[PDB]
Amino acid sequence: MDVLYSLSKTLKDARDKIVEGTLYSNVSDLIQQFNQMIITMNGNEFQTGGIGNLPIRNWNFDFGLLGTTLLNLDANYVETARNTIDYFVDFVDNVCMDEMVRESQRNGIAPQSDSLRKLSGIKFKRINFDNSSEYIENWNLQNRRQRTGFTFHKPNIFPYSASFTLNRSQPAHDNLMGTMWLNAGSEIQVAGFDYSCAINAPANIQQFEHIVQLRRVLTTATITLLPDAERFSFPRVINSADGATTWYFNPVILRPNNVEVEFLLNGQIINTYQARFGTIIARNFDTIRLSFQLMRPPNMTPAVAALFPNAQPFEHHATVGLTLRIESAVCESVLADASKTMLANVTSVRQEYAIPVGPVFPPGMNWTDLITNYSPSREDNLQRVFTVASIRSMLVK
Amino acid sequence: MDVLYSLSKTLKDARDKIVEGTLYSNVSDLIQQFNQMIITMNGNEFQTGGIGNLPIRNWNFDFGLLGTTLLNLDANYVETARNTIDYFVDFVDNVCMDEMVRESQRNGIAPQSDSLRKLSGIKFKRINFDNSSEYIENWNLQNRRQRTGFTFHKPNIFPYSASFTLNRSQPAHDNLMGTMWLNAGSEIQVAGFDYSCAINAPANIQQFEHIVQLRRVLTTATITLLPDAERFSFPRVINSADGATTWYFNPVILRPNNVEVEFLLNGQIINTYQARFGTIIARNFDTIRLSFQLMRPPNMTPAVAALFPNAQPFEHHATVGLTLRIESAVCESVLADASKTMLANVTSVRQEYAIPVGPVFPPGMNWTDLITNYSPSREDNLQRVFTVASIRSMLV
Amino acid sequence: MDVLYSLSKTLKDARDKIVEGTLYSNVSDLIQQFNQMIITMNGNEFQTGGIGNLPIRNWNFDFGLLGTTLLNLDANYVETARNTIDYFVDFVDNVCMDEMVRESQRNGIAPQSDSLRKLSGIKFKRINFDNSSEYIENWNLQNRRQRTGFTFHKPNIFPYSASFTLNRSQPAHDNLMGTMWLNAGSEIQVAGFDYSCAINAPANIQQFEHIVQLRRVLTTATITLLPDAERFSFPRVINSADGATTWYFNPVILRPNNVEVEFLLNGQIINTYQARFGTIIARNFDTIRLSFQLMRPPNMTPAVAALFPNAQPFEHHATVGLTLRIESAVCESVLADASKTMLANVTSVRQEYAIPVGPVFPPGMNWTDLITNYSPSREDNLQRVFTVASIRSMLV
Amino acid sequence: MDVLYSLSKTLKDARDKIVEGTLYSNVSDLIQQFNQMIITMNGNEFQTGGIGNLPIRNWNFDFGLLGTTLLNLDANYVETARNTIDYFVDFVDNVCMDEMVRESQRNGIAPQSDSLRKLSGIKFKRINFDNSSEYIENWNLQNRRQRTGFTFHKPNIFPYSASFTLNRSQPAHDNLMGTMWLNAGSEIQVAGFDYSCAINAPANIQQFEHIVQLRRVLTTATITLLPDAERFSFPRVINSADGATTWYFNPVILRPNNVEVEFLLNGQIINTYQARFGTIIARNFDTIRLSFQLMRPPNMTPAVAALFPNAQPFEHHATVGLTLRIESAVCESVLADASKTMLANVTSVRQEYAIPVGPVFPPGMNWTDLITNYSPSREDNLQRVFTVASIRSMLV
Amino acid sequence: NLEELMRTGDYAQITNMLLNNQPVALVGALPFITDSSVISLVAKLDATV
Ligand SMILES: [Cl-]
Ligand SMILES: [Zn+2]
Ligand SMILES: [Zn+2]
Ligand SMILES: [Zn+2]
Ligand SMILES: [Zn+2]
Ligand SMILES: [Zn+2]
Repeated sequence: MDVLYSLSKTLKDARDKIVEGTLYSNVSDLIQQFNQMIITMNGNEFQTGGIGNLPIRNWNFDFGLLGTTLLNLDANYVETARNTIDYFVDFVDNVCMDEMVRESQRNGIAPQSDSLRKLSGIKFKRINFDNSSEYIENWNLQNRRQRTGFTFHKPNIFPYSASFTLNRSQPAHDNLMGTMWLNAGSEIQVAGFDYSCAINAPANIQQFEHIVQLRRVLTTATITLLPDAERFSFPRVINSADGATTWYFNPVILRPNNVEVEFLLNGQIINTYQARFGTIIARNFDTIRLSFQLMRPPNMTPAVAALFPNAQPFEHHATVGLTLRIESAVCESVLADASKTMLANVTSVRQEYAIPVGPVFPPGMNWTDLITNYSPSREDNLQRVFTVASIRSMLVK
Repeated sequence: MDVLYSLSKTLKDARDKIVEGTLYSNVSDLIQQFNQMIITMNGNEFQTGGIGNLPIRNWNFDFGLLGTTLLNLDANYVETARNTIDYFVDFVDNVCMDEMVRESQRNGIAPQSDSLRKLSGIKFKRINFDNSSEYIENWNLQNRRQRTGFTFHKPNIFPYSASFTLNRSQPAHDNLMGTMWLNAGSEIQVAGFDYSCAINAPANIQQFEHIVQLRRVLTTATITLLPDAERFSFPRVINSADGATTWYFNPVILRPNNVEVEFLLNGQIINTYQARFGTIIARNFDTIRLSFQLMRPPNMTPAVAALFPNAQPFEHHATVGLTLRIESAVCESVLADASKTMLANVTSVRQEYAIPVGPVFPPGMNWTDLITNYSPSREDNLQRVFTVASIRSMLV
Repeated sequence: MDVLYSLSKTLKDARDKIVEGTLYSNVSDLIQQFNQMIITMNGNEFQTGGIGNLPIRNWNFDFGLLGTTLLNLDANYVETARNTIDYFVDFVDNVCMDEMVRESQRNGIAPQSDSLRKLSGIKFKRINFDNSSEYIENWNLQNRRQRTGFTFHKPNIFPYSASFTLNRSQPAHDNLMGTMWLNAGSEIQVAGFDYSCAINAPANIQQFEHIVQLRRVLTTATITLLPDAERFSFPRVINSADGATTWYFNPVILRPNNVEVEFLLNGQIINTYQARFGTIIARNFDTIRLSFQLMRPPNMTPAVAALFPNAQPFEHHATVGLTLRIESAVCESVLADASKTMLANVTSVRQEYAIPVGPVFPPGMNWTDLITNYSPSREDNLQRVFTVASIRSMLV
Repeated sequence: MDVLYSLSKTLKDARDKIVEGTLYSNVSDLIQQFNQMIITMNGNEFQTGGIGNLPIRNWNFDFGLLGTTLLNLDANYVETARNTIDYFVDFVDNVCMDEMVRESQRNGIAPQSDSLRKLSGIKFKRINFDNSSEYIENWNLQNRRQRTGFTFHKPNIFPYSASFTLNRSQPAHDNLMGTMWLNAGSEIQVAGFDYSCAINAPANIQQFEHIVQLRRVLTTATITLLPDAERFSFPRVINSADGATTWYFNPVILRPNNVEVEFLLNGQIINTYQARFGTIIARNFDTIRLSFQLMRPPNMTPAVAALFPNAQPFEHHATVGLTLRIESAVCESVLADASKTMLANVTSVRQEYAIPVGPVFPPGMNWTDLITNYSPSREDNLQRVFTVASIRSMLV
Repeated sequence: NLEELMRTGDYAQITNMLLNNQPVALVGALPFITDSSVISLVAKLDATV
């Protein structure tokens, strides 16, 4: 991995820095690195790609070294360098694609393609140099089992889940008390609905609770908490838990009462926020407990009083929402997020070449399936393919 | 462009690295590059401005080189370097602004300002060095005719469009079947509505379709698909297509049925997802086809059965919505997005100096007009001004 | 600060570049910088901590220089270097944590921790080298009174505020005219509601206006405008201004009319957008003025004509929305935003060691209170801790 | 950990090999290793801690080297060696005890006692030699990010749990349909009971499903599947779910029908066994799903036909049971089992010295509570203490 | 380590430490002078070498 990353890093530096007219003193170290790469790779045969529709490509390296006598780079120098760079970039692209379309149950963190296995040998370790990208840096830290950190803008930490719980219900579905939530990506929208508006509740308070268990621990998380849930604030016709019939939801939104956000780690309270809306910080947690009350307003203007009668039929159902958005967080495992392209690149390569379903990943790289059952073997394979995808993105993209 | 970028990169490196106390070993290569830039620029006269309210400015370069014998940099060395750095940064900022406000139809990729055209001369290539930024890298790839790639967080690919199509309509607008949508930026909300809840539909199913054409091909796109459209789920009074009258919309939301999203390239199905929500990956596409269905619930509770009668009047209109949000994508062309600032920089410079509307861009640099009619000439001019804006953002 | 940043950047370069098998020429300048750091730090005693639960830690430097090789580094070299690197990284993290938990009403930009105060001595200036990050660059520019710039994706510039104003009301709250808004983070959602649907208003137009006073000037801002406010388009029961009673809201949403966004700076109009939706650019402003109108539709279908009677009771209240989203902007001051972790890092460090509330920042580093009363002293302290948090993020 | 293990292994080898009359060539490598250990330990002071009732102990090393020049070891040689060995064994046992009674939440795999942290210094790395035991080999492989596994005879993977689910019930508890189960250690006994014997069930079949979610993945697991559950095959008086009343269970055992045992990983079926009893192999799974059916016997002799009437009262309740015994398996993580003493050793040391409850383990190191909430921090601490317990077991 | 210092030829750390009076231990086989004069100790000649 470090060798593949170093190859790609050298090639990217060469593309960016070996430019017409530049002082040789701008590239001397890069020229030495490029020549060391050429020397190490010369005389080695590689084969990439025998899975799915990925073609078998054979790679031979017999290149001359870049010169070192110039004081400024001229056009011919840059063109010969570009020829060598193009061949190497094609090779590195193919090696990355070959590694990305493979998985292993046993040592998913280890190389799977034969070319990367060969690049793991001692002779190639000379190529290794500056490992400064976040993914390769995390890779090297994880090899030594040092504390890793991946920064995610809008981490895709919640598998898609749009469901409801009914605490009070009956076959007519006209006096319903419960909760409905969409947990999707980096967002939790939840809403507690009482059809009676807590008319016969103990002191006119209806307590709602929602527990979200993250499959990985998040640290240093900026989170927006907004009082309302726009997703559960309009009329809906909803299937029953068995799917036999359909019930009606005609919500009227009241501000949630005694809102309490709890961020917990291993079932222990880490952060507690009471009546706090806007930006909050959850420093280290794996579970979110949102508790919030529907408080029947003691005083009502005539329209409000007409909304909520003393008894059934209840036409306007008292609903209190909450919206929770993880803006940015840190996780010790790789994750899909809104800003990066690692998952999209891995999925795109796997789909472009019709990679058959393997024993590790879901039937097509569905993120919901992966994150729902984010097992250690899956984590190892995903970190490997994501590091390879970033290495590829340094050059192909 | 590469020379302007190299000037800016040299100036930024000089600002960051020529600092009090630093080992000369830290800056030796940078000092050589900086002195080479001084040597190349010396004796050269430039004129910027002269368009809109951008003032005409004359630039003369007759500078001394920086010393090379120090072991560590002292205050005197930093001040000496900083005077020249300030003049050069002013020059580069003015060249970038003078280029950002100009456009051409036939050859919009090529430089437009006189100063940048002069800087494209062979003698100035000595300044050229590390071209590592994404925009300059794509500029060099495009000049070499290699495949280009821009990463966009929430690409602003969809021009603003809030429209509706009625497939069943009457002058009284009370038994309405159709769909309404908002395409904006990286968001597409669509909602098919049946006022009769598909009671008279063949199998009690009403099929809704929505085709959106992207003006550029997107690749490696991470998209989030959600099964409701909050934008079309509340009551509203909507103008009529001619604007003569207004109709009423009173949504009640049912889950969409047989949801099928197709990502197409040149009319060919590249990606397809059925009944899949959350994160999906569209690897390469230019069209998005959303097909969904309103399925009349076969079994209803008394309240639900009361909502949907056998015949008119229809007061509760059955609605099924889809939401499609492109969070990240890659495009071979430059696009405005949510994280970058090139468009805002170009528009800001065009506005502060009152640049008359040119023959390439729409007035005010309005993005909706630009992306609706994103012609190759517009793409060339936009890549040029965006690269210039990034180079400027390195210093200003 | 520059010295602490230089130590951290040297350590990051050492971790990334001193790798087994690498050419010594890849690391030569880095090795020289690192050995200079070792020479400067050796023999100096440092103390960190002693605030809240942050433990007291004593740091001593008695390290040897990193050696040289002919061609390539080997495993022995890397392990020997990594021991020293690990100790230095521990020290730098502890210094950063000690600085992040301290504040001062007077001289909040100056160092507050003892170790950083010592590091500001002349002897340590030798360590200083490439100051290339955005935060350290802005720190150096602000020390010199030069124009700073921080680029924020979705800046958290608006303190959370969910409020309403009633321009026409009465104790029964049944014929209400007014506006309700949420300003949160980088989003404004405003909605003007008329219960009478402007039946009696002159020209059948009801004018709504909303003003947001940004606490810092934003520049080069990309802003999305959307006609509707999805947050104020569903029925809700809202407290009275004094909390005595609750009133009812039953929105029916109409297209906002004569939409006019004004971006103003120091009370002067800078940018104006009339009936423009989608992406717009605000080049430089500190105030947003959103003026919109509920225009009673002159023609109504019978379903529409029913909802808006000539007189009370009004059951369907005509609401016009507006949504403004700052996607990316530039500010001369530091702010929280959706893409960074500086605020979250500082808050995490302060909560993890139970730092008592000081005289500068609000308890818990709550962003709403901080941005509501963003004083220059608060700005200085917050820029200091944000720069230290970035320096720490280089390593932790 | 590797150094502590090397010390213990050296001492164990010295005890086993330094015996009267033995050829020096039998022990020469061991004597070299022993002298290396003495040289590395000489001149160092150690303190084993005072946590709980474990006394503070101070350790000093000023030992001479063992001879190397005899053809055969004699009685004098053995006595001289034994004197040093006894002290080293006492020191290693105390270090192991000090490490076994400590835990950390942030970094539970790293050493906790001062002595083991001192022994992790580079100056002691010379002691390190053959790491051949399963626990130390797993430790090294895991530090290398290598796939390694612990082999367990009768792994204690199931937290103790004796519970029932009633799918059909009534306050009088006389027509009950449900499941009874004991998950204990490596054993699962499940039983579906129907009081009506599926008289009024579709097709006269009652389906039972029992899912056990293992807290860690097991591999190459040898399992015995027997078609009855003797734990739920005799009359019982059982509390109700709230304990308000007690109900009566009067089993008559029928052959379970359509027995399907699935071993699943990540929700996917890895192994499936239909109507198979005896030895089966679950190659890799985190969940066990047992489906079985009570099938009403279509033909019944009069003695059988009496036991199952057409309606209530039901005196003989038809029960079908399965039994699943994990004989052997492999786990990535550490676990208690019927063969190894690591858990018992750790618990015994914690009990003998009145070690208070820490923030990691449950009080008393109770295995049910520990395996129920097997968090990563618990896993790290528990592998650390188990490796230390094995190292102690080599000598104590 | 005196052998390492002899081999490398790099006297930067030792020179900086001696100039700044940084306490140090030079390790290696060294010849030494046996001085029996109290006056030599009072003259602090052991620090002059
Ligand atoms: Cl975003
Ligand atoms: Zn139901
Ligand atoms: Zn119409
Ligand atoms: Zn009021
Ligand atoms: Zn974003
Ligand atoms: Zn019971």
